Amino acid sequence: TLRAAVFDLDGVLALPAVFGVLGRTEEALALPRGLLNDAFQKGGPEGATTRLMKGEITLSQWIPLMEENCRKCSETAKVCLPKNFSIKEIFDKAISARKINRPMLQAALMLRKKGFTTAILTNTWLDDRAERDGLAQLMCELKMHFDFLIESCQVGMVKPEPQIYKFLLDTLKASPSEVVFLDDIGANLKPARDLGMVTILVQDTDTALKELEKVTGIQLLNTPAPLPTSCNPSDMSHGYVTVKPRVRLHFVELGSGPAVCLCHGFPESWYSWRYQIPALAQAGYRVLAMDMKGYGESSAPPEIEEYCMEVLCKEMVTFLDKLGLSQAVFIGHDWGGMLVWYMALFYPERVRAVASLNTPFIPANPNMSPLESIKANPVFDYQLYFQEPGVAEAELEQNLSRTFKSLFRASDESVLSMHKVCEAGGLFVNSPEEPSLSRMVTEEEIQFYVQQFKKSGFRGPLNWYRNMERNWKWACKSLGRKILIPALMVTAEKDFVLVPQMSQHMEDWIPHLKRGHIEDCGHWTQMDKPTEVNQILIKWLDSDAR
Amino acid sequence: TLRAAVFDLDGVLALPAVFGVLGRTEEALALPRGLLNDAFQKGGPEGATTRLMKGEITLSQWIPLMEENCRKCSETAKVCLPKNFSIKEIFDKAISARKINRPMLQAALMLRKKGFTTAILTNTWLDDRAERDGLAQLMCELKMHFDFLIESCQVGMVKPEPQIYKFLLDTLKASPSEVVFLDDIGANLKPARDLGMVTILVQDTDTALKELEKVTGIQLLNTPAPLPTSCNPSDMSHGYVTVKPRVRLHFVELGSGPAVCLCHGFPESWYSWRYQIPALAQAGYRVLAMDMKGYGESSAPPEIEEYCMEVLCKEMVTFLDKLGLSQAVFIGHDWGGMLVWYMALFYPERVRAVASLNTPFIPANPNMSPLESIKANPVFDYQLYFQEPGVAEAELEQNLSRTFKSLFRASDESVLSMHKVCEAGGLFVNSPEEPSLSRMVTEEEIQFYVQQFKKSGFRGPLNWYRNMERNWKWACKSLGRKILIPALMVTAEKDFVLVPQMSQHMEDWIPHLKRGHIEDCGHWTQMDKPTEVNQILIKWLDSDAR
Ligand SMILES: NC1Cc2ccccc2C1
Ligand SMILES: NC1Cc2ccccc2C1
Repeated sequence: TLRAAVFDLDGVLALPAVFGVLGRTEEALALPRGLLNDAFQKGGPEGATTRLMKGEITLSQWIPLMEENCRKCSETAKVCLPKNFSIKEIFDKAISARKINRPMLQAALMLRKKGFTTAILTNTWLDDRAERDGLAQLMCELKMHFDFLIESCQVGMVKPEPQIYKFLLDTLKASPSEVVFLDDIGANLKPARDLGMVTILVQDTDTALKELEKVTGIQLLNTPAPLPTSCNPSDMSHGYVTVKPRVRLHFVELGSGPAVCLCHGFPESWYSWRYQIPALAQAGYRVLAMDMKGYGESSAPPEIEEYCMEVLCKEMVTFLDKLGLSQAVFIGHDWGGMLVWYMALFYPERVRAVASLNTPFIPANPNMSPLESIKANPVFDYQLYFQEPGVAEAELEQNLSRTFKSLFRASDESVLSMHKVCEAGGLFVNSPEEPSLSRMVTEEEIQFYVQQFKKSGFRGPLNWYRNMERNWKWACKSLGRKILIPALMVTAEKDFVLVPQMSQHMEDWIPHLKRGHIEDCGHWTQMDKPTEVNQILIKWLDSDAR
Repeated sequence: TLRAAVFDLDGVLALPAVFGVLGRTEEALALPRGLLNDAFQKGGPEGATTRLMKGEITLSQWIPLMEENCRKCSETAKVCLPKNFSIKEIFDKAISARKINRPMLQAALMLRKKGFTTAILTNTWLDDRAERDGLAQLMCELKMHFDFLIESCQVGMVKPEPQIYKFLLDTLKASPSEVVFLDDIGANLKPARDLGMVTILVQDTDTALKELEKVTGIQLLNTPAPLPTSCNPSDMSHGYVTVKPRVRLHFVELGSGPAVCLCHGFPESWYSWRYQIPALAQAGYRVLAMDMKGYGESSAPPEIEEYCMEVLCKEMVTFLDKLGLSQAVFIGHDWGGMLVWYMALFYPERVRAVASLNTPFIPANPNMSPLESIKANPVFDYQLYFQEPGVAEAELEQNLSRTFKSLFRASDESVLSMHKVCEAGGLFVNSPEEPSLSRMVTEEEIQFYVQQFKKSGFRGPLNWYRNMERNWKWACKSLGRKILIPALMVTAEKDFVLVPQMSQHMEDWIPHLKRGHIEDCGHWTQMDKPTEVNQILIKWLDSDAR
């Protein structure tokens, strides 16, 4: 009965195998078959390659030792190497060409999700090349998905030596019979087999996965498209910035590169961006996912005036000042989308680029009171119910689990009406006391929002809706301006409050506006269609932000 | 009696004035005197320039309006503009050429240090140019040094209008007589003078500073070289990463760009880097100043084994993994310097570059026990006193203020002997109960270290010295390796424990080693000679790390 899956890196989790390159170089350079291959394995266990794999020497120290072996292999071969020969250049591009074998990674991910203990067992080196970051990035990406990474150069043991297998079994705390081991090199499979471990010779991925699926009884081949990597809150870097004596802002941070500031809506969390954070960090960005003022670990003062847009924007500017950031890309959703257009309008120097999900940019009407403007739309009637302090708080704070389960639902799952909510006397009047769990969220994810909202409740979050008149007056100062920095508007087909049609006149204010559109997507864009959101944002960031 | 100083940006805090460029362009392009100057001020209070300065329009919207004014000014002038004319290009380079007037900033800094309320009052615009980051960086740098920044485009008022002066006085909470106002434009000084404010017409900096010094009675001209900008702990972004169930690491973060990880020694803090953090962030780096395991807000487990170098290095690798950093530059001092060479030796793929202050890289002696190696040097006798658990803790924890005041001293201020400390029965045996305050630290800075050390005491910090045998065995695995990634060794002339001579054979292990040397510098390099440390690190980072 299996409970652990072990994978090799070269030829299994990463393709093409760096090993394959030596045979490819020989035939491309019309050299005798296996010559470069011989130089690589010369001296066997006391040879330069074994010393490299054991961590006795670095890759840079090894390069001249392999080069010498190439000369010695030619003396015996009675053939000559051509002029511009560089072992460094061959390995540099071999390593650079090697990419993650995505279907093998997905299978490993699927096995772990079903309760397996996963590990990478690899014969590798200490890379001190000027170009080492490429592989550091690859190892960094792959390792986060496994319980253990066992590298020969760190443990001082190599495959096929039997001690590394006993080391692996001890690390796994599993009997050989409980372990499936996958490798592309027959010689390295043999010692695992002798212990009674299930082994898979990996030639082509599909056959290897077919063998893996047969032997584990779990579906890995032809499975539905997986969700992007999500965030485990306790594994994140948590940051805290005091923006003013009584206001502290909390954020989660991941990656290196240009600063990307994520701004959630109502009633959300930094966690609402869980599917974007790893994807954007992997795409070459430094993600700062905020807990907006009034939410989670951020300060939640009681006063309504603490939540007017001008104050919220000034605080986000102070946040950049204190982190030493001259700019950041601002990406918002719902209330965050509103703040984000206003950041672009009042602080264009601090905004590298601006993107919004669902929230359009609609310029304030100088001739219509914000309350009259709410009158113009039946969808925005819930905003009038939010005006009276205490009313909405009482209903939303009464049962937290019910609140989030009722709100966080895909377009076709809605148990709630946004109409005559004031007439009905609440947004949970027509709703069950025990809502069913939406296909968008696990029970664990709902419970995270519940624990977050237990600290400050809905007062601070509801206060964002309580400054309509102040926001309107402030916005009227920008009526002569245009947004001329890079901008993206992402519309969601099934958002029945923030409808795509509301964005139609945006090009009059943002002439160079870029667009994105998501079909079959409700209000909760980030969790509804994460794969699509990531694809649109990454593509726009690489073209307009970078 | 003065208590506030107000400065203009253009022509006062930033030079050359963007205004100066329009007269320079005219004579370089042989255009009629004042023509470009006329186009800039056209329509006066209802003109495009006033609308720009009030925040009614952005800089990008303004560019075509100024261009039109240049054509209208030519119709009347009866002269023609030449082919390749761009107002954008003229302003782009004018803004780009404009740099901080360092002596004016130092005077403002000196006035604030003496208790003055400082502010910047400027007529500026909303910059939405593709090149806006340049000015964002300049504003970001300047603003942190003042109590207030009042920008015309944010307040919707402009100089010379009287309302901005009443707005300034109200912001300052000061009577005009208590305020000195400096400006390069006579027309903008006049309304401040009418209120009874002390005014300075700024032509050349020296005369303006001469007038300022005379009127305030504080020395600003010919003053000794100021210390670099330090850190106010409550104004920093504080980060927390869980590296393992019982271990959390704390760090302070500032800036954007390549990751620079700062590793303090014994018995220090992230705060030991207070003079480097703002300087390195300003130089284009993302600074991560650590609280090493056992210190400040970082976890301090009691077990000795939790502090062996292998465990400490693995945790720093996990720290990078959790922040999503494939690499960082590692800069260490004392015990941090030791960890930093070991990070380079065991994880070269994760280390972009390595630098050490005072701490040399000395390879473990396979033939000598670490205790015998300590025997070989009288300077390292204090390490034997640190071996017995409880002894050093009791002496160091007895009086915290005495501990730091006695330890943190410049080369010629020492009140302590590092010899026969075990024979004497402590390192505070020959020391006063009330040590004098060293010229290196303020009373406030000592009190910061006192409050930090009150949380966990000296057990965790002393445990770094308690794994000599484990460290020696681990280090022996690297005896065949060389450090071939970019490296910097900075020696301190007056460090009587970590003497420069100890670094002499480092080139045998690190052939491409770069060096730095600081004269008249004790053990506490960072606070002893901050200006020099910053200069050496910035120069090396720009050449080898970037
Ligand atoms: N349209 C008004 C409503 C609102 C909310 C936030 C910021 C500006 C404005 C203007
Ligand atoms: N020289 C030994 C003392 C020490 C301290 C830390 C890491 C390695 C070693 C080797």
